[PDB]
Amino acid sequence: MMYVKLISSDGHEFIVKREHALTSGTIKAMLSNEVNFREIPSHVLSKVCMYFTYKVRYTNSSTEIPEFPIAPEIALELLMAANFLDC
Amino acid sequence: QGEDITSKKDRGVLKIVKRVGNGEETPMIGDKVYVHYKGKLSNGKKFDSSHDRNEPFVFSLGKGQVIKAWDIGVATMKKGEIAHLLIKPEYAYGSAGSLPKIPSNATLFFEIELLDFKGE
Amino acid sequence: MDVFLMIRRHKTTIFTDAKESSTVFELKRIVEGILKRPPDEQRLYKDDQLLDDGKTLGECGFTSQTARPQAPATVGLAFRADDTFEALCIEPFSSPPELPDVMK
Amino acid sequence: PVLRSVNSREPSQVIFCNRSPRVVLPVWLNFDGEPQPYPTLPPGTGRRIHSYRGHLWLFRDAGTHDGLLVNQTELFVPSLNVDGQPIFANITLPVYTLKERCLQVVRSLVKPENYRRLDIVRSLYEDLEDHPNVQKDLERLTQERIAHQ
Repeated sequence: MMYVKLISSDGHEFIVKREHALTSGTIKAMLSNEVNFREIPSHVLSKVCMYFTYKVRYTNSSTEIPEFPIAPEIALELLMAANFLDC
Repeated sequence: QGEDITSKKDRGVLKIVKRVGNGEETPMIGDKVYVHYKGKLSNGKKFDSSHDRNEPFVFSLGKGQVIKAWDIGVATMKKGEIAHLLIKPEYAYGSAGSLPKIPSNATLFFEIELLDFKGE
Repeated sequence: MDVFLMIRRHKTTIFTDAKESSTVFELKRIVEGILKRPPDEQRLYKDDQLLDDGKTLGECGFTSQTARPQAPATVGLAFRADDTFEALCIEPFSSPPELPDVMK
Repeated sequence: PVLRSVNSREPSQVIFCNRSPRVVLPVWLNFDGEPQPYPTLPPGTGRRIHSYRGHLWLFRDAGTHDGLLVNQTELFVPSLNVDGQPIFANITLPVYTLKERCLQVVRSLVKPENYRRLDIVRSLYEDLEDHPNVQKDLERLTQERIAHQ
């Protein structure tokens, strides 16, 4: 793993395995080390990072997968971000 | 000492009544039939039983949803009747048989109790 | 028995995995390679509790059942400066908006 | 109708194993390829069921009709094995995309007459309303078989 940095609007820095971030098409294109999302806040961008962790882990799993949980208060903004991030 | 009830009269399905039923009616093609049944191989010890499953056995008569023997036999039963059937391979699993529990060319024996039959 | 972590200091948050059998030291090394500070300049925490370099994440109370990829467990980090270590300080995430009416 | 059960009359013992967190609806395509619902399976549940060679199934969320997998694929069709061993049907969630997952949750939280009252780009209203659909799936699968010469 080499790493990348994703800064939320509120200014939290998220450092994640580059391989994980490539889960996002939008980021994949944007890397043509650090990325700023001026319109995504940390309670959302934190949750996006978790999804990369989930996806990269549980692809290839062949027996059982757990649910990726989303809290009501974040669903709608998470939707917007997923759609922006293409993942 | 039992009755052949095949068309070809090849003794391929012999029948004996054990408990006489009530009413004159019998189940017709497409009726939804309710039974209890013990069932075992001829040359064999272990049986299969609906009593074990704790639920009656339900199927549509005459619609090829059970072995040819049952479509024939059950259709002769009055409500509450209990009968023994003895079945030749041709009128059940044939040469192929059905692993795991039915050998090739297996001769079957059943006890059946017609509980009820209703219209589609 | 993999465990999935957020290692958090100030406004910084590292996503990483490790084994329950791996040690706090091993984890500080991962930190060292990212934020370019040596292990002797770091202190790791589970809530408000300092973690000895030679205990395992296992022994520190982290379990896979409680540190899942979709809901990673948090490890608090603090750095030394000059002669003295800063206190543990994790800047909280934003607070979500009010649930829209049609979602209540 | 390309996707349908064959009337093999060859019994086949299957184990339905629900290793998803959802309540699962097993769906039997009949001899005309028309889907039939079967009793549902609680999460974690396993059951030996009676079926037949060449009988097509798929499995869904009993509530939302979200699609599930079985043996890491969309359709299950029992083949006879020699000596009569049972056939295992291992049912799991797919790794949904985040977007699809978010759509799943908003749908469970918002009544469908109220998608229009959400403050979102129009494309997402569409996406919300494009509910998972057996008939669309069956059509998609029909074309995959066909295109595999």
